[PDB]
Amino acid sequence: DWVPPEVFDLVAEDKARCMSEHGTTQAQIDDVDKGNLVNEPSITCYMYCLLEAFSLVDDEANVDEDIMLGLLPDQLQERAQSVMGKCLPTSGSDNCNKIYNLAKCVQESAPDVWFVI
Ligand SMILES: CC(=O)CCCCC/C=C\C(=O)O
Ligand SMILES: [Cl-]
Repeated sequence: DWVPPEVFDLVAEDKARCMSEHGTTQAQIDDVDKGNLVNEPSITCYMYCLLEAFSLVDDEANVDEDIMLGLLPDQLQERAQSVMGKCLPTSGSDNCNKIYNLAKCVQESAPDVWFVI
């Protein structure tokens, strides 16, 4: 669980662009999924890049919560909305680092569900 496999097809093109743009390796992504976050631009800008690709964030890494909730499964919307109370607004020294700070907040608040694609 829980991401439907269809989402991997849907993000494939943007994922390859984002990894190429930022020098991201799958190993870095697999490590964020296992809960290990580091402030490395190659992974933090990748997370911003992918989020942007789907209008989840804007040009200053403000999260669009309406879009985020509508995109999440109908079950998680409870948790989600609660974690956005704690973790939004995003904060940091640049768009990438604002997403690093977000990621570790959400990792921390919901390890059960936490995931990056
Ligand atoms: C890096 C990460 O997990 C966030 C990407 C979210 C993309 C979801 C896009 C479309 C959908 O879920 O239909
Ligand atoms: Cl700021």
